[PDB]
Amino acid sequence: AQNPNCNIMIFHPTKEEFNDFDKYIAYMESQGAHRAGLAKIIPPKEWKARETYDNISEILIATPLQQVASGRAGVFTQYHKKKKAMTVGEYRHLANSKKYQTPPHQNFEDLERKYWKNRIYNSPIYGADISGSLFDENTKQWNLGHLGTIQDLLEKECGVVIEGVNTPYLYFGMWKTTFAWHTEDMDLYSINYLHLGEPKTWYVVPPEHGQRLERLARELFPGSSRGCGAFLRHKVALISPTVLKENGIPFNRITQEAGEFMVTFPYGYHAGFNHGFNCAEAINFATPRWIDYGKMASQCSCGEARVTFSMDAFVRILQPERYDLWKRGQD
Ligand SMILES: O=C(O)CNC(=O)C(=O)O
Ligand SMILES: [Mg+2]
Ligand code: NI
Ligand SMILES: [Zn+2]
Repeated sequence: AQNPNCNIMIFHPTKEEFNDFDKYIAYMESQGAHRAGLAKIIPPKEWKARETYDNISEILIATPLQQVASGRAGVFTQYHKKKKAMTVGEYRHLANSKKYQTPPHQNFEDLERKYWKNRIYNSPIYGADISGSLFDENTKQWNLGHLGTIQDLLEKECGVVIEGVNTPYLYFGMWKTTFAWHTEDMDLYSINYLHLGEPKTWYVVPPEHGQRLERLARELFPGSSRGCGAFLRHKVALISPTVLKENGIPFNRITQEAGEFMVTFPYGYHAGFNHGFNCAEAINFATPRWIDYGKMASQCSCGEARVTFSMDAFVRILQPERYDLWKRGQD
């Protein structure tokens, strides 16, 4: 078995290998990359997402989200308070202000220490989940707006034609902006490209050990656990690396820098934070190996998790028994 310790692997494809996306994901899995739950892909040196980022300040963040924490430093939840719209130029300026800017630090490890120590005492603002793309239409390789769709994958694998569409999302981050512990909708893959700015630190649990994280979470967030059998679908809970280590939960960490791709694999729980002002683009995708994960994916029926139009068909075809109760949660 390849990569039996479930280490995060880093790949350096050549320009020739960067042509066929599906084939390169399949190659990474042949080398056991999926066991970690997360892989890094450094693009060939000849590749570019677009010519420059000089012209992005007029993108609108219609609903910036202030991420307010409750709990203790290593075990907290966050809720998102809606703020007034602002442009990417206005957001960048806010991120760089004395109130919100990254503090002086030695290195990524020092900054990671400061994050886990101090996150709860601040409420950074996140421009998350903005439909759109920063890939130039002429970028032919690893263009996240031109991938094969999850609906066409399900159709190719299972023969059923379904409604729905699959498009990317932009995330504009600042120091301490945080993504809570989660897997993707229907335990899909995700791919994330860091277009510009400061780094993003990731934590990940190997898919084979996901249930260990869930059990810990039920112990640490006992009210939430009673409220919903899949409350991590709410995407609000954080647990620090120190707390994971104290409870024997297997995990790994890695920092993504501008120009790098990250791939999360089916049922790979992940969480993390941004180091300063940045812009990432991400999208869900599928492969034939996903289908079995989609059939077994947990679902939130309590009404909190509330997701996209396109998840309907996935639940309806892959999880017909669950569909009724889940749709009651959606309405
Ligand atoms: O970048 C973020 O805030 C969150 N991204 C992801 O969870 C992902 O790409 O799967
Ligand atoms: Mg603009
Ligand atoms: Ni994710
Ligand atoms: Zn729920």
